[PDB]
Amino acid sequence: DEDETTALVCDNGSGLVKAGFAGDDAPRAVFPSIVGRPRHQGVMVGMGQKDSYVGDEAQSKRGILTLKYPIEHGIITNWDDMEKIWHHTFYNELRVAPEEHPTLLTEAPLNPKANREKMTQIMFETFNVPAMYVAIQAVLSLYASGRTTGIVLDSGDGVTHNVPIYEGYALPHAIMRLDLAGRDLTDYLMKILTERGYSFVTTAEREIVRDIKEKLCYVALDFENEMATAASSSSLEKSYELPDGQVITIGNERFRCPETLFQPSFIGMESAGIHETTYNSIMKCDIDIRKDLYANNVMSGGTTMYPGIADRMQKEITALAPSTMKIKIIAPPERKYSVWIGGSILASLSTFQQMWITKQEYDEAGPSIVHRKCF
Amino acid sequence: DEDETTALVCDNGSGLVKAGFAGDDAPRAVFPSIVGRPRHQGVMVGMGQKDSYVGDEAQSKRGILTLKYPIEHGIITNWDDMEKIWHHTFYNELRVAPEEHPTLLTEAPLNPKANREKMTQIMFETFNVPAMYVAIQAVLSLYASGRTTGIVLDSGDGVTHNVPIYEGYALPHAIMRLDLAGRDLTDYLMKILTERGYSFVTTAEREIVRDIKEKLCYVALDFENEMATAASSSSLEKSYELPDGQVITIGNERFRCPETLFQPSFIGMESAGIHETTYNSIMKCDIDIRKDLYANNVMSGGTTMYPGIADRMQKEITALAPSTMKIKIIAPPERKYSVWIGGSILASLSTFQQMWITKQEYDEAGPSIVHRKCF
Amino acid sequence: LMKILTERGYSFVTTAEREIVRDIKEKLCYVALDFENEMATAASSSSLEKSYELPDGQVITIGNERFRCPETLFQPSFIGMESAGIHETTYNSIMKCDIDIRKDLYANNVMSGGTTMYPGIADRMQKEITALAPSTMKIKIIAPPERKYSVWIGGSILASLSTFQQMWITKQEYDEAGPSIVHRKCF
Amino acid sequence: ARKLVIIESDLERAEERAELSEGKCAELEEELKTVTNNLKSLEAQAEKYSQKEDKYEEEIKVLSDKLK
Amino acid sequence: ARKLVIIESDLERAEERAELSEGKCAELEEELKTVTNNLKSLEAQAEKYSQKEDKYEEEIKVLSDKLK
Ligand SMILES: Nc1ncnc2c1ncn2[C@@H]1O[C@H](COP(=O)(O)OP(=O)(O)O)[C@@H](O)[C@H]1O
Ligand SMILES: Nc1ncnc2c1ncn2[C@@H]1O[C@H](COP(=O)(O)OP(=O)(O)O)[C@@H](O)[C@H]1O
Ligand SMILES: [Ca+2]
Ligand SMILES: [Ca+2]
Repeated sequence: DEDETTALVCDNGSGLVKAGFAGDDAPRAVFPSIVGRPRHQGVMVGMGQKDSYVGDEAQSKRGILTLKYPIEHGIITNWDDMEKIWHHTFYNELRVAPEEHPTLLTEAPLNPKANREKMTQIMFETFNVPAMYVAIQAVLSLYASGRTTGIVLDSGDGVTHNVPIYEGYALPHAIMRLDLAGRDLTDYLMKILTERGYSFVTTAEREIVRDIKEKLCYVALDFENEMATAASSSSLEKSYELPDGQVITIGNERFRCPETLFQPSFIGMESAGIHETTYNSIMKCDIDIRKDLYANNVMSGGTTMYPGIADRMQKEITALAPSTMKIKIIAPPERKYSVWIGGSILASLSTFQQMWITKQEYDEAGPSIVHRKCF
Repeated sequence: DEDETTALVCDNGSGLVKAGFAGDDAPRAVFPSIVGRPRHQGVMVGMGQKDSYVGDEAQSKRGILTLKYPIEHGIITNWDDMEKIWHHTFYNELRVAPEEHPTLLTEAPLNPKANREKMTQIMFETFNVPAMYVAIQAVLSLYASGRTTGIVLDSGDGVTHNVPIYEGYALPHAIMRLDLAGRDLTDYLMKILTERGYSFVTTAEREIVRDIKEKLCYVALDFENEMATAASSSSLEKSYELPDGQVITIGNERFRCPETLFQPSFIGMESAGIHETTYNSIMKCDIDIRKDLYANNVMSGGTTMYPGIADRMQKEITALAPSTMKIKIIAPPERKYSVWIGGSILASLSTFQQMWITKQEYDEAGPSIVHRKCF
Repeated sequence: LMKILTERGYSFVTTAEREIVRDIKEKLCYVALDFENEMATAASSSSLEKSYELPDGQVITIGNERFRCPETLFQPSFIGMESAGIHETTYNSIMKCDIDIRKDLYANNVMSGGTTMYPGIADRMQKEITALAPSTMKIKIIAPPERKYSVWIGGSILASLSTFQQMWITKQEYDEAGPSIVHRKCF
Repeated sequence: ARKLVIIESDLERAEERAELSEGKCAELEEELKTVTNNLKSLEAQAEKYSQKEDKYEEEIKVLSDKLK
Repeated sequence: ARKLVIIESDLERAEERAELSEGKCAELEEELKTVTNNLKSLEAQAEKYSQKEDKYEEEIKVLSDKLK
């Protein structure tokens, strides 16, 4: 546009595909990372079904679709279907050719080595990308919120990651990975829903569970005191008319499921709560470096949007943590797009040149170019 | 048995509970020092779960158990569970009453003062022990191997201890303690395993990591020369069929983790390597007392069983150590039970009478009897 | 059945006679080991059609009708349900438990119910399971030749136990804890 | 009635062939367990011997230099 | 007629476990021969490595004497 040339920003997860044009502050066309076929055989003739039904077109009509998700936190059940997800991204919504503008993707911390080389194969050899990089999830948001000294816990629907990044990344481990977010809460509901004459059976309607979840469901401050309150039918049940037509008086259902977050013992996992793992990462660093970590805590992700998420942390942490200085948690009121706001940062930096992979660089160091320069 | 009366030998650590009958050369019934409950709620009725699942019975079935270890190198997370570990030792395997035969336990060098009095409370006041002593880990093995003049470095899964004992114990410090052994290597694997589509998540299966580790994993002589060898898929990957059914081609995974031993910089610790700390202890003693220390080096413990453990020491030591006389390291091909073989020694000595604590001695000098006579 | 029966000049319309469909079903209908190999066998009119004189009087030569319907069991895609087969859901439940607790589960599998009485029900499981399951130890499925009354034989057990006292609800217990007595003590 | 007699003649044949195979299969598995035990044992020694000669040649190289 | 089905069904079970056992047993038997050959091969190499490092032991010794 008579400014520069070849530039773009992108970001994908287990919820939405955040992307936009060149030099933007916020996304432009986010869409669900879904994709399925036809369990209904799509009037076979009222088109040769194909196109699994990805994008707004897919999210619009769920019934015909057997929504089979490709990338469940880390593991990619299949790469063949990924081919026609990015074919919908750059060409339909972004309206730009990938054989021109760079690309800034996100990296699920500690992702299988074999996956990186596989992805690069899809871009460089097929979609011809002469410049691109895959930054590491959390570290991005750090520079956006305006923090240089804090501990980041960025996670939404993908995977939980405790990234203590306030003066260095890639160093002692002090990081954790937990497959317990988003889809885990989306699949657990139908189970407990059975006791209330409800059952979102198939995957298509399972996706709706998440929709209603993010508009009412809240977290209990103390399950004990709210157990006796159950008698008082006022703060619990609330009339929610299902778009089609079937009221669901969610009440105790709201604060029962989220309890699993702090208590992973409800789904057969010894994984400690997100406030225990926090200790595990802090106890590794030096002794004279905790007082500043407690001062500011970066809690990001769409998972940190439900009522009663930050106040609970300040109750459990103080217990098994030093009690002398003040403790404050920085949870950006809109901390979901924290990664994208940070993506816009690195997207406009020139120092970033010493990170991405140039067309020729791949052929000069084989497929291992990724893990030979990056880390 | 028409020989003597009241005698026994024992030894516990962060791996196995070594114990036997009276006047034995080798243990008789070793078992893992584990203990957990039921994350599965044990068919609550197909018995009132209780018995955490300790002993062979526990090690047999790991799934139902949430193996929560009590004594992590020095610190005892909880003493209440220790109650029913010794209740399984003397009564089930040893088949002898503790209210008769003495007991020879081991002492983790520099163990909290408050712990000694607490232990004695469990024996004398409850299990009624009229005679017992808690000897100091390393010094025991010295008299077994047949050495009077050497430096001992006894450690397995518990804690690393550099004990320069060749003519006197308890004197200048010249000793070190490092919480970096066994369980440290057992927990670090799952982290790096994530990059290879593997993840031993919970603690139950974490224990297996150690099992496979001690049958293949080896140490790299020189990481640099073995980095290029990686291309040659022959000395690296090896088919290991997981008992259940999931092959794991460990190759570069074998010599990557053990490197942490010599390089504690991979887990955020300024602790110098085991060959630097060796210098730290030698430089304290006199100048004319090193030539004999290098002649013989007592390297004991199950940690000194992996391939490439002794030869590496003779490479790093000679560098920052005097280069004139000959240097030889004595690493008993089976140097794990070195403590027990030495335990059998002190167990048959009568001079040992002027060490242990008699029933009455405790009441005549209060609970401080331990740190009033012993040291 | 009545649905697919329409193509063979038969139709058990109302519910009354619908109940009979189940009666004849449990005396001949079997499950196909492999639909592909049994598709060409259809030409050989010998292992398929079998004369079944309807008590009233109307012969029904069931043959391909026998192993077509049961296929829905392993393939719930024939009735508009994304529900995975009974051998997939098995994985879903096993993958949740610990890793070192599968080798013993495969050793013994309790398949009970009158549904596990039809010909070709246990052997098929040992074909599909081994595929997406660990292949090292031996796998055996325990399907009691009469596994329908398994619940009743077990009922006789708990019926003679005294420990069972700490489970049931006594007359007074209901009035002392209101109607919620059930979900207050039981689970 | 006749078919009831014929069907039994084929049953016993498969049972014996299965038992005969299981007998040898178990023996082969036991033998394999013994061989694989010595295989890794010899491999460990081979690796050790290789480590020895490497250190020897290195020391010998030094002895030659000092000799000259 | 029903008894026939019971026995006929057993024939299918017997035939199935027979061909499956023999199939794997034959595969195992063939594998043992390969493993046995590898054992003999590795053992031979280990013998050559053992006799070699021993030759260095007497070589490094005589050289140490000449150096002294
Ligand atoms: N205000 C909100 N309240 C509740 N959930 C929200 C809110 N905003 C976004 N979400 C949810 O957060 C998820 C996306 O979070 P994100 O951190 O981007 O996930 P991921 O990185 O795993 O793709 C979606 O399920 C979305 O519905
Ligand atoms: N031959 C061996 N090779 C590798 N590891 C071994 C060997 N023998 C024993 N071990 C391991 O050594 C550990 C026990 O060593 P030990 O020195 O007794 O420990 P601790 O004193 O901390 O209890 C266990 O983890 C055990 O599996
Ligand atoms: Ca993500
Ligand atoms: Ca110890």
